[PDB]
Amino acid sequence: PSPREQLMESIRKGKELKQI
Amino acid sequence: TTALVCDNGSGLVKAGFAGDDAPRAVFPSIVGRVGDERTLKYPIEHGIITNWDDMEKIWHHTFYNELRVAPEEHPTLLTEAPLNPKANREKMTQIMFETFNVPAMYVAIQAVLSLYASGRTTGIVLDSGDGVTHNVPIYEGYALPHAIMRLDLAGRDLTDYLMKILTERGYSFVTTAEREIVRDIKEKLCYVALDFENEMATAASSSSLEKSYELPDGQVITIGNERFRCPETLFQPSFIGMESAGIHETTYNSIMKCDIDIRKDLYANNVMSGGTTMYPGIADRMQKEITALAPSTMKIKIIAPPERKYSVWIGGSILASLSTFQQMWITKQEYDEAGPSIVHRKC
Ligand SMILES: Nc1ncnc2c1ncn2[C@@H]1O[C@H](COP(=O)(O)OP(=O)(O)OP(=O)(O)O)[C@@H](O)[C@H]1O
Ligand SMILES: C/C1=C/C(=O)O[C@@H]2C[C@@H](CC[C@H](C)/C=C\CC1)O[C@@](O)([C@@H]1CSC(=O)N1)C2
Ligand SMILES: [Ca+2]
Repeated sequence: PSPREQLMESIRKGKELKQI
Repeated sequence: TTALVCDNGSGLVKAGFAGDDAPRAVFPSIVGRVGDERTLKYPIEHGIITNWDDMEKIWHHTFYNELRVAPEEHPTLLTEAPLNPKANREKMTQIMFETFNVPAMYVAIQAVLSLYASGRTTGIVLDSGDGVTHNVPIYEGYALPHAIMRLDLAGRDLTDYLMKILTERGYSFVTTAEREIVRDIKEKLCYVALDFENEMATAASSSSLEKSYELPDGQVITIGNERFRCPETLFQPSFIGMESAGIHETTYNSIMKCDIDIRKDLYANNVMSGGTTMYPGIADRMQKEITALAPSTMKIKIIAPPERKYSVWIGGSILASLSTFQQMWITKQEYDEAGPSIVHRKC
């Protein structure tokens, strides 16, 4: 996987964001 | 160490810190003095920056007054409209590195970021804000430029049309302050009818659809069919004398400009974003219209999540805080060697 392909995978995985 | 994310809207700047769930600063994209604080002037017209000096005042206000940061201390992700001219991308890049001395920057397309906020990398977005609406098909994070549709009909036009149809009842809304009153009426009370003709009949047959609103002078106005007629404009742009097809047709036209191989994936991943997609009923109306236009066996899914007023900003907050993104920033070193056109290589 290219760095771009790893980035797309990470976006599909998603993440928790900090509450403000 | 913390990246900044700034989504510069035609109406509102949304700004804050990558990794946060919501922008810390939401303020009007205007100068008489700046933002919350000469006329008003809006330096972004229909999503494209048109007044660079006033845009710089808005960026300075964002960093110093709103976020309380020094931009030379933070990578800065900015957003741009679909089909933003190459010269505008270079002018933003130059300002950021030469005026604000950012250590690193990136520019992402608004609609792509809202797709990312939904956990997707392929799909088609309807992004509708204050000055502009677009249909934007995206394949693996690339916005497909030959298939992007722009419509200069968005929230501000809807407020102006609600003002007009109330004025034509005898309630005169014309001034800047009156426009803000009507924008509040629109946000509070409007909705998209599932069947416009049917709803027109219910309006006339019953007072069941009526709502009342108290104006500043203590006049109380009642609106009925104006609740759905105002946003119906998005589907019937002829209401404000525009010849464009409405947003369900332009979604279709956008899909049809893309290869048939990706079309299943576009129909099954139609994400709505921006303040003008907030109307109750708009997702269901879109699902109905696009079902009428699509092939008979086609799976249609409209994703319109409740946070969609800020999903562009949220997608930026995700993107700029991903570990896999950290090599993608344009660094100040790269800008010093390549100049402003580095933005085309990297974004
Ligand atoms: N609940 C609501 N219902 C209808 N419209 C709304 C609602 N909330 C906000 N809006 C409208 O959304 C617009 C603000 O949306 P947004 O911040 O997405 O636009 P923007 O990003 O500044 O504009 P653009 O992307 O067009 O340059 C305004 O017209 C506002 O009245
Ligand atoms: C609360 C709020 C919402 C908004 O969307 O604000 C943005 C920014 C704004 C700027 C003018 C104003 C008087 C300032 C602040 C209002 C900001 O103009 C808008 O209200 C306009 C004019 S009426 C409308 O729908 N869009 C959109
Ligand atoms: Ca926007």
